[PDB]
Amino acid sequence: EVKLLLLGAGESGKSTIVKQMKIIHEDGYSEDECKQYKVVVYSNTIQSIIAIIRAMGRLKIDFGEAARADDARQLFVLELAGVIKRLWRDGGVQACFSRSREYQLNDSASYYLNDLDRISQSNYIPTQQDVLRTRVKTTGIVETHFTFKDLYFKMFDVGGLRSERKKWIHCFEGVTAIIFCVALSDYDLVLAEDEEMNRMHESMKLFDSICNNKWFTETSIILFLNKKDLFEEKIKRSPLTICYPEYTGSNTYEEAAAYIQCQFEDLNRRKDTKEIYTHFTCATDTKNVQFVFDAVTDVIIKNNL
Amino acid sequence: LMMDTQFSEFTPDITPIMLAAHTNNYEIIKLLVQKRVTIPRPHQIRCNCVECVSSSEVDSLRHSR
Amino acid sequence: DRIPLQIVRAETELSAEEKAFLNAVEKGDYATVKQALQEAEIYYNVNINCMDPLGRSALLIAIENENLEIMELLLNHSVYVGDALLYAIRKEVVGAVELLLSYRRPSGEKQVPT
Ligand SMILES: Nc1nc2c(ncn2[C@@H]2O[C@H](COP(=O)(O)OP(=O)(O)OP(=O)(O)O)[C@@H](O)[C@H]2O)c(=O)[nH]1
Ligand SMILES: [Zn+2]
Repeated sequence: EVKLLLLGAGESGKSTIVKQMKIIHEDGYSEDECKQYKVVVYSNTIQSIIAIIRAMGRLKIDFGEAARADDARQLFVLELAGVIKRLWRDGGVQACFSRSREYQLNDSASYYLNDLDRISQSNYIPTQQDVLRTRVKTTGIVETHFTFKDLYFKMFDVGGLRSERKKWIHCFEGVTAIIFCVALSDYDLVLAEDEEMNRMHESMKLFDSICNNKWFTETSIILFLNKKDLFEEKIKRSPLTICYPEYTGSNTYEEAAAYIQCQFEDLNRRKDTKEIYTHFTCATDTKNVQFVFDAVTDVIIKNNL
Repeated sequence: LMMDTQFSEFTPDITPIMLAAHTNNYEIIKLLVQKRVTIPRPHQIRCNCVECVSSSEVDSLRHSR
Repeated sequence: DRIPLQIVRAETELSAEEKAFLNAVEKGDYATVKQALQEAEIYYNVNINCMDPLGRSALLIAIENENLEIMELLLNHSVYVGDALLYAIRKEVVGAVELLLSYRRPSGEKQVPT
């Protein structure tokens, strides 16, 4: 038996790792299970374009074309596919999209919006990647059972937000391993529950709590520096100094990623006693998560000999 | 400083750890021990080495205290 | 000849945040404790049931200092209530023993924290 906790702040990738434990270790989502996510894909798409439009007021951004004003009114009341397309391709809308760190926008927004033709067909069935990309908040615990290398994994997914903290204390008993997820792409983002709080500082202070807690003295601490794909893209246009004003390295994936790893690993106040097992991950990439989780399992076996 | 080490209520052989042990207070003793402090080891009662004999002969009161 | 003095039975040293929390408890400041309990719920910074080396707890120190509002706030934020009634009885104070007797049943949800 292995008790495994998926921890981390809101939107860090926890439940996406949980989706991967289905497909990687099992037959995975059925066409019928995929079909159940259609309304979520639609909602995520609609809510994302609404969020961008709404932000254009806060940001003092006009539509590229006046005709989009009526499309925006139509969008709020709601042909829908046409309206979303025209808005998304507008230059004002795109200027706002480019500045999404100044508001709250789902990571999968452009994924879906760029695939609007496909997802809007009457016969649309979400693909497995479409499912992995969905955003559904996780409130309460999500204990699921899986068996890897013949280990009986008892896996606990929990809410990452600060409102969901109350559930965390009940699950702390007998934890073999924690996978602590950190969205690499959050250095320049603010919390949805606190827009004067940077997301990466929030993830540090929790990791300071979770790594140094006396409950997890013998627990294997695994750090997933997640959303590596989004980070690779973002780092070329948003400087790391937003998060770490002292950083004098390059705004390149390898250097900036390495620096973040160092900042998190430095939070370990028992370095001559305890390892952190760090992996760079893309939680939506099945091949990557399978490889990383295999490695993680080996660490857990080796640490329970 | 000249002429102000005239009066001390404590004898010069008193180190802080010895006085903390004399007062028998747990917190002060713990704080002093945490800072790498030592106490000299007394010799055997039936000692006839050169330093014990010389110290007893020169100043017996200081040695006994 | 330099008898070595060292702590041969060393307890686990308190964290700095824990030291600040119990120093605030023994100080008697009501305002400082509440932000610590909210941040210990949210950020999990301070274990409320921590133990200074001289055999005392935050609820138990509040028992010795006989302050009842810090008692009420701590036990509202779910301190381990067991074995504290004996210290209140030995303190021979009516208010503390009445408060711990009255709030043994605060409509307890999800049993006790581990
Ligand atoms: N492309 C990509 N998308 C990711 C990655 N990690 C997370 N996402 C997406 O971003 C969102 C975050 O994933 P979630 O599973 O909701 O994150 P979480 O930490 O479980 O969120 P909570 O429910 O708040 O705990 C989802 O829409 C995911 O599909 C990643 O590495 N790559
Ligand atoms: Zn001698």
